Amino acid sequence: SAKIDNLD
Amino acid sequence: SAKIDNLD
Amino acid sequence: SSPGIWQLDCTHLEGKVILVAVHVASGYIEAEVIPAETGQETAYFLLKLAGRWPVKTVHTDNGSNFTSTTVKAACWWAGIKQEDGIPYNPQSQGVIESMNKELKKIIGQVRDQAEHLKTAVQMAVFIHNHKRKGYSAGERIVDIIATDIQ
Amino acid sequence: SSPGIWQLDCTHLEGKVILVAVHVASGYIEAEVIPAETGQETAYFLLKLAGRWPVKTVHTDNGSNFTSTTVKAACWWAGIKQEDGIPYNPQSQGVIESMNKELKKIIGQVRDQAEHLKTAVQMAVFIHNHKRKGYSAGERIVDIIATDIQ
Ligand SMILES: [Cl-]
Ligand SMILES: [Cl-]
Repeated sequence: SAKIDNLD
Repeated sequence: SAKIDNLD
Repeated sequence: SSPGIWQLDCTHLEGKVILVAVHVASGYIEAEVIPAETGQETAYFLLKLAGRWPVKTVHTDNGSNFTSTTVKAACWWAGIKQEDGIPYNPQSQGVIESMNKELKKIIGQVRDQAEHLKTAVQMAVFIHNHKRKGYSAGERIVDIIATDIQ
Repeated sequence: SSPGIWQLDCTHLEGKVILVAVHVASGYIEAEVIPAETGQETAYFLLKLAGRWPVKTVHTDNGSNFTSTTVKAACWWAGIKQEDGIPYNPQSQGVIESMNKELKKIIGQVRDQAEHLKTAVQMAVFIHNHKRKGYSAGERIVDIIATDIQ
């Protein structure tokens, strides 16, 4: 989801 | 429980 | 502000609790997110901190963690002198407040790069410790302790 | 063996995974218990480490963490050079194995004082880092880094 911790 | 992390 | 003195501090965001330890002499910090402040959570955080830096004294953040037998057991195990957190020096009170406001400012600036608060808090620990104000807090803490060892 | 070089290491106990970071030049360690070794867990652990010490290079523990784009994203965020872990020097494999053996020995020695494995592992981090062999690993890491800053 475009987060460092959730690239998804 | 006589443990450092569970004094019970 | 000897090399071994640290202060605990508990602040809240997003309905969660951020527990912080501050090395008083340098302003270097370690922090974690927990769902609420309990003596078991506080005790485990101090066990973590004292395995990583030479923690001689901790001023606790409130009277419940000062009284907690779980926190006193961890400070016994790790060789820490557990102390109260009374600001006999009123500057103490103000320094902690403005650190909570700076960390919260930093968390806001990173908050959209992380899904979970705990990632944003560790981003904020990294930015705080590396900020040059000149040396950073991570530099000051190593200097201070190395000087003490020598 | 520069001041900023760390090695990751993953070992197993009690059906759980212990992830360790080793500062190569001193033997100082940080470690945590996680249910399994994923790129998201390894990435978060490296973000924690790099906010607390000046981590320039990490030799990853296996090729899945070297390939992981989540681990690469964290090493980008925190300014770490992510490297492979190939023991071009075979003394490497050996040093790591005997550290895992030492930690597991310590964990056994404390295991009955803790309900949860995570407490035992942080007790073992504390005993490893404070053991004199004469200076301790926690003394060596501060000296090395302070020498670097100066
Ligand atoms: Cl709370
Ligand atoms: Cl695994």
